[PDB]
Parts: sequence; C-alpha cells; structure tokens
Amino acid sequence: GPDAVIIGMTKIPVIENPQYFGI
Amino acid sequence: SHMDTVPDNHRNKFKVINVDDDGNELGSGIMELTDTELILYTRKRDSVKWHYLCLRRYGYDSNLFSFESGRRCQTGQGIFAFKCARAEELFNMLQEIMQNNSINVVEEPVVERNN
Repeated sequence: GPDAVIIGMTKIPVIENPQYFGI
Repeated sequence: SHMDTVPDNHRNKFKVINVDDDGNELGSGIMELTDTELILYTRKRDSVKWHYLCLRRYGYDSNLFSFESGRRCQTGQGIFAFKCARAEELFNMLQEIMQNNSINVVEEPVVERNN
C-alpha cells in the first residue's frame, strides 16, 4: 500500500500523524 | 539535568539522505527533528522544513525515513522519503515529538468550539 513508501532502495512502512487527530 | 534534555544534535539532528522514487541520494540532507518542523538540511537547497501538521504518513525502513507531507513543500510535494540511517530513531523521535508536543506554531484551531 501507500503506507509503505517504496522509495527505490527501500519500502518505508509509514504511519499517519496524530496531529490531524489531536488538534 | 540530563535524562532526555537533548542537545540540538546527536539525537534530533540526523544526517539523512534525500532519496526520491529510487532511494537514490538526490541530495543527502539533514532531518532536524524538532517540535513541529522537520528541518531537513539539504545539500544545496538549504534547510527545508516539514511541519508536523503536514506529515500525513511518516515512516522508517532500513535507513529510510519518510513522511507524506499533505501540503506543498520546498522539495516534498507528498511522500518524500530520505535515506536516513537513524530512520528508525528519526521516525520514532518524530512520532514521539508528535505525541509529546501536540504541535502548534501558534493560533489554536479554537479548541472545543461549543458555540
């Protein structure tokens, strides 16, 4: 999925920010 | 005092590598993790910044730290990952700064309207 950024060399399993959910 | 009273370096200042769509060092930078802005010190592009209220999706894989910035940026119009050897650490620090700062430059979006 897009929640891993597969930036060539490596797929980055990212997480979504609590900022948009903690305003 | 020095439990986690960290300096501007060692932890928060991480020399990353701006790598795009190939993990190719397209300008290996810094990723200066602060309260609300991820101050990426590029090569020739100067200290780029990523405010926390913009990091849609931010990550870490084998020396690759990423964030999907949901605004326009100096050099990151979306998922902009950097080959950050302290990716783990950086991403973490970031997620943790995220948790522990709540992140406001100023002007709260009127907390609890009830109007």
